[PDB]
Amino acid sequence: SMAWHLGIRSQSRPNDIMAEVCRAIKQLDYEWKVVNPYYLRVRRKNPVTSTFSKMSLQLYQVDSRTYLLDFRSIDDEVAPRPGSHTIEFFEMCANLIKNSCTVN
Amino acid sequence: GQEMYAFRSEERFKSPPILPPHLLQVILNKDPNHVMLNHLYALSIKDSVMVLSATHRYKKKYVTTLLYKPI
Amino acid sequence: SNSSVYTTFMKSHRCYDLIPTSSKLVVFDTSLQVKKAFFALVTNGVRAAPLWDSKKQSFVGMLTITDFINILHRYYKSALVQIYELEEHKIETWREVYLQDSFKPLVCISPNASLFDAVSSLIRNKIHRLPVIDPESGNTLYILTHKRILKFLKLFITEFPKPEFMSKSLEELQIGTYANIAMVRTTTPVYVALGIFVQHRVSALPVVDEKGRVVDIYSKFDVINLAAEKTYNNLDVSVTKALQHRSHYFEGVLKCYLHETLEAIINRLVEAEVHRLVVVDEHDVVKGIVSLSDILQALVLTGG
Ligand SMILES: Nc1ncnc2c1ncn2[C@@H]1O[C@H](COP(=O)(O)OP(=O)(O)O)[C@@H](O)[C@H]1O
Ligand SMILES: Nc1ncnc2c1ncn2[C@@H]1O[C@H](COP(=O)(O)O)[C@@H](O)[C@H]1O
Repeated sequence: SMAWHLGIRSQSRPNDIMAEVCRAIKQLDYEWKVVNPYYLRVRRKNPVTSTFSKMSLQLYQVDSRTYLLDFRSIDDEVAPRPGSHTIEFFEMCANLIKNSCTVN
Repeated sequence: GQEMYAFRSEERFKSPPILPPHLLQVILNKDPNHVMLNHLYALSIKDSVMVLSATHRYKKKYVTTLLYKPI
Repeated sequence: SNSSVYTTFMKSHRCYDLIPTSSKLVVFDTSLQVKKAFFALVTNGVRAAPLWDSKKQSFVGMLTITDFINILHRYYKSALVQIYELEEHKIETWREVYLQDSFKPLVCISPNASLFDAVSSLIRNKIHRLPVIDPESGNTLYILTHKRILKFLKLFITEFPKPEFMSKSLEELQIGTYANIAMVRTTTPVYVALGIFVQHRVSALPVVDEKGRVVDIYSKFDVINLAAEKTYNNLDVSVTKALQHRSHYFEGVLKCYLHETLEAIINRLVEAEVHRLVVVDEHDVVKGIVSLSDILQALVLTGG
């Protein structure tokens, strides 16, 4: 595991990016709020555990041609019970990428 | 009563902000940095496997979790 | 000797206390290919990985080198009879092939539980990895091990409110195994070694010569090295030849005598950073093994 990349990168139209993530968010039944045209706070109910999870998406420019989608988990406030805040964040991000977005 | 007028900033959000709050785009880790916490990192996709990763705090301890997940 | 200083220390410290400031943790979704999963353990420099079940949304188990060992034995035998299932298996489907009626729920511990609870749990469940899971988050923070725990003990207990039992020998305290020692010879094939691993559930095998004297050690970890090859075929080779493909570590070399005091042995284990000592005689003939679990079981039951 050598090279770690922050978020994902795209050369799509920024507006096309934001509009599409919003479309994936609503299809997945998440709630969300638009803070900026490039910054979203999303919140999901766990269909299994009934717990809530929050994250932030922020769009950045790297090239004059290229943009980067950033994902940030937002913090809340013997056998294991169901649920993990960390894994569920990854799954959120994963669901969102799959549903808004295609590989080049 | 006269018609009123509207001055719209418009190009306040012309383009996404430029990157670095010194947030690192790429981290190389071949066999700390303070606030890339809670942010998503990923390896290049290989043979239909995703590897997601982040660093979180519990009290004063930090764990970097890596998930290996098929697509 | 003592209602131990050890006992008291273990009861008054939380599992959180042993966690390094910074650590990495590898997690596998149970729908991952086993072949990919084990390759990943190696890649990351890690010996164990928690397993996440997506449908249930919870941790369900652990994938260790012992599993990699069970899987490889089954693969080698199955192949000889033309059954090529396992390598395209998913962790799930193999956990479905093994567990069946035999229940193995994941055992974990809170960062707020005692170290004594942690040592009891490892011993009772006959296990080498103990995930520390935050009951508030559901997050796995760290994987606890004997080697870790012994180091912490040696480090943070003063030397000299010293129990009498620290001056007594392995013989008088009866610590270690002195019968039915699973062993291999210089020329033993790796696939025979595996067979021994699967049957005796032991983590390393002493390598002996014709008079039964110890010349090396062959280990289960030496097995996940069979995950560097992108072929799997190399299995018929002698244990010697396989330890040439070695990179580093070293054990095997770590001998002790029946009459060394517990203090000397603890010091040697912690300093050398090794998982067991090969108990030996005047002439290097193996007589037993003394491993980290032996020692932790000893310290938790107040010497003995
Ligand atoms: N905390 C745990 N809960 C449930 N099962 C476990 C746990 N840790 C290990 N196991 C399982 O028990 C078996 C023994 O492995 P173990 O001896 O603990 O580790 P290793 O094989 O690395 O020495 C393995 O099949 C492993 O998957
Ligand atoms: N090669 C071996 N043969 C017989 N017993 C062993 C061997 N290695 C370890 N043991 C014993 O098995 C138990 C667990 O071993 P370990 O895998 O070293 O934690 C301990 O009581 C050891 O003394």
